[PDB]
Amino acid sequence: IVGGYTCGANTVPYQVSLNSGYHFCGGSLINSQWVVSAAHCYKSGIQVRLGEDNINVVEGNEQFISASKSIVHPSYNSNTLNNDIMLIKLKSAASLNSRVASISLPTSCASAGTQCLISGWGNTKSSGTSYPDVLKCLKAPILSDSSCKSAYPGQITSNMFCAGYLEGGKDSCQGDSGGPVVCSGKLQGIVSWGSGCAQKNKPGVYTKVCNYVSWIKQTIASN
Ligand SMILES: [Ca+2]
Ligand SMILES: [Mg+2]
Ligand SMILES: [Zn+2]
Repeated sequence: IVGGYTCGANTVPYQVSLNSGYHFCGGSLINSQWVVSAAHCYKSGIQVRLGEDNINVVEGNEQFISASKSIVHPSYNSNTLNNDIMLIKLKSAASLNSRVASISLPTSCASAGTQCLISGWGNTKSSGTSYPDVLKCLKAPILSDSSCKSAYPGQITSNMFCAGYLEGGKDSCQGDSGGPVVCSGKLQGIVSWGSGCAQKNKPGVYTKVCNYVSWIKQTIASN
């Protein structure tokens, strides 16, 4: 996350870190047994770490649970990143508490202008590489589709939306992929892609979760 702040230990209780020997992506806990992340974060051998603040220090509030199965969306296109969403089931149910809570799925889609909270342990430099060990947060608004599409001509689909600042300066970055974009108490997006980080007129692009609620609900109930 570039131009963001340190969230605070366990202030984004639904935030998860996907680990395969090291942190490689973020995710969101939707209930005691399931996590939603981005399909381009699919790996074999995932351990989910909940209650994390510093990913390099076990401070007492963590739960490290291995995944039993992963389901990438049926229509995921790794070339265009369309339908970039995946569900991960936990081998054991997590214990929800103050530090580990699930986030609600949306009932409707959010409007341009809505302020959201984006979080993750990704790179914090646009021009440079600095990986933080504690969770970073960023408040950013949803941009109108017209400004999202002008920035990425022929690349945005109905399953994506942009959020951020066209002036640049603030944005999600690599290492944040799969993480949450929460607006008005609902999970509205998943960190998917962007052009470099925090560049002017290059906002980040997010998977539009309101379009997959039925798929999520049906898939988790049958697995
Ligand atoms: Ca820790
Ligand atoms: Mg981006
Ligand atoms: Zn990525």
